[PDB]
Amino acid sequence: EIVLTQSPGILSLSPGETATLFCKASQGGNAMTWYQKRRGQVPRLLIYDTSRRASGVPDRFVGSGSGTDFFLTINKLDREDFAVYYCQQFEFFGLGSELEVH
Amino acid sequence: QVQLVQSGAVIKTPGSSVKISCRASGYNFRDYSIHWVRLIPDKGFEWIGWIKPLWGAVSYARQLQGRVSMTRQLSQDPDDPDWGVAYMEFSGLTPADTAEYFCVRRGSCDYCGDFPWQYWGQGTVVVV
Amino acid sequence: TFVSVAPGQTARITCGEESLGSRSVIWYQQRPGQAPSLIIYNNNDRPSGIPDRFSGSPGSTFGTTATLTITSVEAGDEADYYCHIWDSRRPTNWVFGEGTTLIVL
Amino acid sequence: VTLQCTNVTNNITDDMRGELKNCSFNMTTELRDKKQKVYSLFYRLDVVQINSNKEYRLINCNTSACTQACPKVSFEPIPIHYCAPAG
Amino acid sequence: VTLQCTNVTNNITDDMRGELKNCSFNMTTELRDKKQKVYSLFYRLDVVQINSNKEYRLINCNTSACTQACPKVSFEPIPIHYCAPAG
Amino acid sequence: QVHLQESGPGLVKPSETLSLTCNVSGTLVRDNYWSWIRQPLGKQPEWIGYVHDSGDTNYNPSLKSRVHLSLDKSKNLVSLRLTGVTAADSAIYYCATTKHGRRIYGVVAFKEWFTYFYMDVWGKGTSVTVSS
Amino acid sequence: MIRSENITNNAKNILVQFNTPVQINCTRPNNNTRKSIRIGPGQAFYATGDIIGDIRQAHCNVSKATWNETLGKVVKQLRKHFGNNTIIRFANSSGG
Ligand SMILES: *[C@@H]1O[C@H](CO)[C@@H](O[C@@H]2O[C@H](CO)[C@@H](O[C@@H]3O[C@H](CO[C@H]4O[C@H](CO[C@H]5O[C@H](CO)[C@@H](O)[C@H](O)[C@@H]5O)[C@@H](O)[C@H](O[C@H]5O[C@H](CO)[C@@H](O)[C@H](O)[C@@H]5O)[C@@H]4O)[C@@H](O)[C@H](O[C@H]4O[C@H](CO)[C@@H](O)[C@H](O)[C@@H]4O[C@H]4O[C@H](CO)[C@@H](O)[C@H](O)[C@@H]4O[C@H]4O[C@H](CO)[C@@H](O)[C@H](O)[C@@H]4O)[C@@H]3O)[C@H](O)[C@H]2NC(C)=O)[C@H](O)[C@H]1NC(C)=O
Ligand SMILES: *[C@@H]1O[C@H](CO)[C@@H](O[C@@H]2O[C@H](CO)[C@@H](O[C@@H]3O[C@H](CO[C@H]4O[C@H](CO)[C@@H](O)[C@H](O)[C@@H]4O)[C@@H](O)[C@H](O[C@H]4O[C@H](CO)[C@@H](O)[C@H](O)[C@@H]4O)[C@@H]3O)[C@H](O)[C@H]2NC(C)=O)[C@H](O)[C@H]1NC(C)=O
Ligand SMILES: *[C@@H]1O[C@H](CO)[C@@H](O[C@@H]2O[C@H](CO)[C@@H](O[C@@H]3O[C@H](CO[C@H]4O[C@H](CO)[C@@H](O)[C@H](O)[C@@H]4O)[C@@H](O)[C@H](O[C@H]4O[C@H](CO)[C@@H](O)[C@H](O)[C@@H]4O)[C@@H]3O)[C@H](O)[C@H]2NC(C)=O)[C@H](O)[C@H]1NC(C)=O
Ligand SMILES: *[C@@H]1O[C@H](CO)[C@@H](O[C@@H]2O[C@H](CO)[C@@H](O[C@@H]3O[C@H](CO[C@H]4O[C@H](CO)[C@@H](O)[C@H](O)[C@@H]4O)[C@@H](O)[C@H](O[C@H]4O[C@H](CO)[C@@H](O)[C@H](O)[C@@H]4O)[C@@H]3O)[C@H](O)[C@H]2NC(C)=O)[C@H](O)[C@H]1NC(C)=O
Ligand SMILES: *[C@@H]1O[C@H](CO)[C@@H](O[C@@H]2O[C@H](CO)[C@@H](O[C@@H]3O[C@H](CO)[C@@H](O)[C@H](O[C@H]4O[C@H](CO)[C@@H](O)[C@H](O)[C@@H]4O)[C@@H]3O)[C@H](O)[C@H]2NC(C)=O)[C@H](O)[C@H]1NC(C)=O
Ligand SMILES: *[C@@H]1O[C@H](CO)[C@@H](O[C@@H]2O[C@H](CO)[C@@H](O[C@@H]3O[C@H](CO)[C@@H](O)[C@H](O[C@H]4O[C@H](CO)[C@@H](O)[C@H](O)[C@@H]4O)[C@@H]3O)[C@H](O)[C@H]2NC(C)=O)[C@H](O)[C@H]1NC(C)=O
Ligand SMILES: *[C@@H]1O[C@H](CO)[C@@H](O[C@@H]2O[C@H](CO)[C@@H](O[C@@H]3O[C@H](CO[C@H]4O[C@H](CO)[C@@H](O)[C@H](O)[C@@H]4O)[C@@H](O)[C@H](O)[C@@H]3O)[C@H](O)[C@H]2NC(C)=O)[C@H](O)[C@H]1NC(C)=O
Ligand SMILES: *[C@@H]1O[C@H](CO)[C@@H](O[C@@H]2O[C@H](CO)[C@@H](O[C@@H]3O[C@H](CO)[C@@H](O)[C@H](O)[C@@H]3O)[C@H](O)[C@H]2NC(C)=O)[C@H](O)[C@H]1NC(C)=O
Ligand SMILES: *[C@@H]1O[C@H](CO)[C@@H](O[C@@H]2O[C@H](CO)[C@@H](O[C@@H]3O[C@H](CO)[C@@H](O)[C@H](O)[C@@H]3O)[C@H](O)[C@H]2NC(C)=O)[C@H](O)[C@H]1NC(C)=O
Ligand SMILES: *[C@@H]1O[C@H](CO)[C@@H](O[C@@H]2O[C@H](CO)[C@@H](O[C@@H]3O[C@H](CO)[C@@H](O)[C@H](O)[C@@H]3O)[C@H](O)[C@H]2NC(C)=O)[C@H](O)[C@H]1NC(C)=O
Ligand SMILES: *[C@@H]1O[C@H](CO)[C@@H](O[C@@H]2O[C@H](CO)[C@@H](O)[C@H](O)[C@H]2NC(C)=O)[C@H](O)[C@H]1NC(C)=O
Ligand SMILES: *[C@@H]1O[C@H](CO)[C@@H](O[C@@H]2O[C@H](CO)[C@@H](O)[C@H](O)[C@H]2NC(C)=O)[C@H](O)[C@H]1NC(C)=O
Ligand SMILES: *[C@@H]1O[C@H](CO)[C@@H](O[C@@H]2O[C@H](CO)[C@@H](O)[C@H](O)[C@H]2NC(C)=O)[C@H](O)[C@H]1NC(C)=O
Repeated sequence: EIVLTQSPGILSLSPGETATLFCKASQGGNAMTWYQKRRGQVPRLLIYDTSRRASGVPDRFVGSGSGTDFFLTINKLDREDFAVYYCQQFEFFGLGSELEVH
Repeated sequence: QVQLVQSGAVIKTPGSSVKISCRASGYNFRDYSIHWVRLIPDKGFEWIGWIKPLWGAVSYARQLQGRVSMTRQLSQDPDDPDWGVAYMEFSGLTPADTAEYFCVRRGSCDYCGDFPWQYWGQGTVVVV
Repeated sequence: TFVSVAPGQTARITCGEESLGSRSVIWYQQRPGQAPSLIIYNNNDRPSGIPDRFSGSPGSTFGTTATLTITSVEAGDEADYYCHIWDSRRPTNWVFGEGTTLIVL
Repeated sequence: VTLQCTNVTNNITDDMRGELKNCSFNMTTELRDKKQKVYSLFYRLDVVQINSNKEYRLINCNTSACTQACPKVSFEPIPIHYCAPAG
Repeated sequence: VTLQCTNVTNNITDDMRGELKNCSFNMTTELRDKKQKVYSLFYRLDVVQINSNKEYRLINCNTSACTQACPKVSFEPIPIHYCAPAG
Repeated sequence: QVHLQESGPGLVKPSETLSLTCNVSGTLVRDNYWSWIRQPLGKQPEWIGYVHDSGDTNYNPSLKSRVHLSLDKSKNLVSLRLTGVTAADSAIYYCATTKHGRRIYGVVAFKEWFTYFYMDVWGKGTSVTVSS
Repeated sequence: MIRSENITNNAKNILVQFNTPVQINCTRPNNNTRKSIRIGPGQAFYATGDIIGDIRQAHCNVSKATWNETLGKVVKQLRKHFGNNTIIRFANSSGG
């Protein structure tokens, strides 16, 4: 089976900035997907098929990468995004990357 | 818009069986393959099941074959072919399965594959 | 119909047909053996001669029965209540509802 | 079908004319041999008095039987941009 | 039409479930005023139990009434050669 | 100050004419609608109806025939006149005053509104039954 | 602006168009229940069910001041084709 690993795990940063999550599949070439989830609510989608965001989400969220290596970039960290962030291909999920107010 | 409704949170007894509905409306139902997923306390995710509803062909993850079934019901009228109802019958409960369950859709996106799930339901917790 | 409530508690007395229009209930209080009296003259408006804790039903919703809520029942509320409805959809009821009586311990 | 029809249960005043006629009738069911007694509300500009007893009929039935709109289809106007062919 | 329906005349064992239901029903005739009592054999994946007495109905009839195949038309696949238009 | 004062013969014969009046205190009969309520013994009461000068004299349609409401503008009293008594009128009878209002539920100028009465005071109650 | 085929012919419709709109609010307050009756196989007839709430008559509303001012503007631009000493009134329709 294909196991994931995310790069920061817990992160405790500042608003207004840019942040690149990195995820690392174990066999490459995949269709990468990104998820933003608030605590105790519905997880909704950010990014399908490694690059392209959905309708009705802000354009500050960009996904990027290729091969076995995938970046999730956020520029201008607004107040909304203190959440957890997941990355996935099909039947697995990441551990959960958290970005925190400090 | 695309809307999913679940049922309310049920506290149960060990060894029993639960039935969680997932009623979907707002879209053309027979395109989209529906999925079912769990969130345990502090375990991250794991995926249960998937169901094509044009004939209801199912499959599972490895640790759930033979204690869970999922059925579906289409619409039998020539005016509204939009709405569908999925049933999750779940038997063989245990303290490990104390979790919340979400039923979920492939969205209508242009760069979708299959497995990028977009629309989610509001979630039901079940504790045994 | 003869709801017996111990004092200090909360009484909820119902009467009449279910609501089919906007409803203008009148509640009457009846001293036993004496004359009747008025207590509630709109849905939830009280006139003088009587204080609060006789909350009438809001008649604005539909498909409901007239509830009159009393809190902190005393021995002076050992009385007979009369519902009297004035609906929009119905004709005028010239006859009141049933004879409901509140007994105090 | 021939209707058996009455007023809706309303406080009638003599000056205001009643806009709702509560008619009930015979109608076939999904099986062709069983039939059901069903009831509906209709507006008085869609029912006529055929000739104590008050039996009624729908207004279109001595012209042509006619068609229900589907509730799938909406009625609000979308814009149409008219456009010219080549030449 | 509401069916009056029984087993086919067969030696029934309890484990094997019977695949044929022999139903008789009312049906119209060529003249609209005379009607005939006729009998047919049906397979049990096409007949459901409506609610001593055992009266049945066809499975499709709370969805849509539907169409007989003509016995002129066959069902075997003829080959189709797909071919390209000009350009 | 208001107090009221009914009257009746009380012990009367069947198929007769029954006439009752009610007294005033302070106010007049011009300023308010008056109302008559009967009540059989241990039962729900029954509103015979209401009265006013200038034609505002709608009756109960239950009785409708044997009743007569009248004022006394000189003596400032109110009076009911019943005829043809049956045993169902064995009742405490009541004079009462009332005040009106406008319960309004829609457009006012399509006559989508109605009135309520409410009887604020009552009289003393007069037990008139009928026997021999 | 008015427009016409021609004004002196009283068969063709003088149609008038103005700049500022008149906002018109129109409503039905009778709360309705849909009810499906199955006619036969799959013929889902729809009817009114029960009327709940309070039964009224449906009605349209327009504001007074915008109506008075827009009628002033159409009588101002309708007087130009007829001479200036012309009394202009409005009725409702006459039959049909
Ligand atoms: C097209 O144009 C037409 C042209 O106007 C528009 O037509 C209007 O449409 C509206 C809505 O369709 C109608 O409103 C309904 O009728 C009445 C109107 O209220 C009037 O009368 C009330 C009673 O008057 C009495 O008391 C006052 C003193 O209190 C006294 O001065 C008067 O002479 C008489 O003695 C007045 O209270 C009321 O004032 C209200 O509104 C004022 C301005 O908005 C505001 O200043 C006030 O403070 C007060 O809020 C006004 O004079 C409404 O009362 C009525 O609302 C009833 O019905 C709905 C439906 O069920 C319900 O939800 C409401 O709650 C309310 O029901 C109350 O009625 C009883 C009153 O006693 C009471 O017994 C009920 O139990 C219920 O009371 C509830 O609320 C109170 C308040 O919290 C609470 O104490 C109770 O416990 C209970 O919870 C409707 O809104 C208009 O009449 C109509 N015509 C006119 C001329 O305006 C049309 O809308 C246009 N179309 C469109 C699409 O826009
Ligand atoms: C389009 O909309 C307009 C208004 O929005 C309507 O115009 C009004 O229509 C009414 C009729 O619908 C006109 O007539 C008036 O009706 C009153 C109703 O009273 C009835 O009930 C009593 C007792 O039940 C009967 O006695 C009575 O005959 C009626 O059956 C009448 O009472 C009015 O009478 C007037 O004159 C008599 C004496 O002549 C007086 O005693 C009255 O007090 C009153 O003054 C009256 O006839 C009304 O006039 C119309 N308005 C205008 C301005 O003309 C349209 O009808 C409507 N059209 C359509 C097709 O919808
Ligand atoms: C697709 O095709 C396969 C095979 O081609 C089918 O698989 C078999 O299906 C049968 C059921 O149809 C399975 O069950 C077996 O049925 C026996 C029938 O006995 C009946 O009658 C007696 C008396 O009337 C009753 O007591 C009994 O309960 C039944 O009502 C059972 O007797 C069998 O029982 C077994 O276990 C008991 C104890 O547990 C023993 O006493 C018996 O001797 C026997 O060992 C049995 O249950 C059968 O198991 C299926 N085969 C396999 C390999 O699993 C599919 O059903 C079919 N599917 C479809 C959709 O068509
Ligand atoms: C248009 O015209 C149709 C006629 O075709 C009207 O339909 C009937 O309306 C009346 C009035 O509501 C209905 O009568 C009521 O039935 C209630 C339930 O009865 C049904 O269920 C029992 C089984 O529980 C059956 O036996 C019965 O036959 C019905 O199928 C009763 O509860 C009502 O009683 C009332 O009084 C008692 C007194 O104690 C109260 O406690 C109750 O709460 C209740 O208020 C009453 O008897 C009748 O059922 C309707 N028929 C159908 C077929 O629906 C429509 O009402 C009319 N349209 C409109 C808009 O009014
Ligand atoms: C369905 O099948 C497979 C497996 O899930 C998957 O196909 C993969 O496609 C990519 C490109 O089409 C293959 O990637 C190649 O692999 C080497 C590994 O060293 C890399 O150098 C490259 O991958 C990246 O490079 C591209 C540019 O060349 C980038 O644009 C792109 O983002 C790639 O990430 C090289 O292209 C990959 O090997 C296959 N996988 C297999 C097993 O062959 C396909 O995407 C699947 N589709 C869905 C929807 O899941
Ligand atoms: C249901 O609708 C009925 C329709 O008749 C309605 O009954 C009428 O109610 C009004 C007020 O509740 C009664 O009062 C009238 O109101 C005007 C207002 O000024 C007076 O001028 C009236 O006097 C005339 O009308 C009488 C009608 O018979 C005449 O007898 C009288 O001599 C005058 O001509 C009068 O005071 C009205 O009388 C009744 N009508 C009847 C027949 O009862 C009822 O109130 C509505 N009920 C509900 C619950 O909505
Ligand atoms: C048109 O007619 C068809 C047959 O006449 C209908 O098809 C049937 O539809 C039902 C669903 O409505 C299917 O399921 C049955 O449902 C009942 C009720 O289920 C209850 O029991 C479970 C048990 O735990 C409970 O959990 C539920 O909450 C319910 O309370 C069962 O008792 C039956 O055994 C059966 O499961 C039928 O399978 C299906 N039959 C066929 C032959 O297709 C169809 O729905 C009709 N369509 C319309 C629009 O009316
Ligand atoms: C719906 O269908 C039923 C079934 O046909 C209708 O009931 C039938 O109505 C006829 C009226 O054309 C009744 O005939 C009359 O019966 C009375 C005695 O009740 C008799 O005195 C008259 O001379 C006349 O023949 C017939 O009896 C009745 N069927 C039954 C079994 O009683 C019904 O009218 C239809 N409509 C509604 C709203 O139910
Ligand atoms: C084919 O059509 C015929 C003609 O309608 C059907 O026969 C009729 O069936 C009804 C059942 O709905 C019979 O009513 C019952 O009669 C018994 C007495 O026999 C009575 O006790 C019951 O209360 C009930 O009313 C009816 O009598 C019968 N017609 C005649 C003339 O006897 C028949 O059911 C249809 N199907 C088949 C398979 O023949
Ligand atoms: C256009 O406006 C005129 C001016 O008011 C309307 O004329 C009036 O219309 C009403 C309704 O027809 C007439 O009332 C009468 O009501 C009784 C009640 O049943 C009816 O039996 C009478 O035959 C008559 O309809 C009113 O007299 C009449 N006024 C005049 C002077 O003729 C006219 O109806 C309006 N046009 C439309 C289509 O509404
Ligand atoms: C029931 O509706 C009928 C009409 O469908 C009403 O009957 C008559 O209606 C006209 C109105 O054009 C009145 O002028 C008549 O006086 C009405 N006749 C009677 C006998 O009332 C009728 O009012 C409605 N209500 C009832 C209880 O029958
Ligand atoms: C006739 O057919 C019916 C069913 O259509 C049979 O009835 C029952 O069938 C089930 C099988 O699912 C058996 O388990 C029951 O024991 C049957 N009941 C009875 C009373 O036999 C029935 O066997 C058939 N034959 C007859 C003679 O009725
Ligand atoms: C038609 O309806 C709209 C809203 O349904 C009305 O707009 C409101 O008007 C009042 C009166 O000034 C304002 O207080 C509100 O803020 C307005 N709301 C909105 C959303 O615009 C409008 O007035 C109605 N038309 C008429 C002629 O009354």
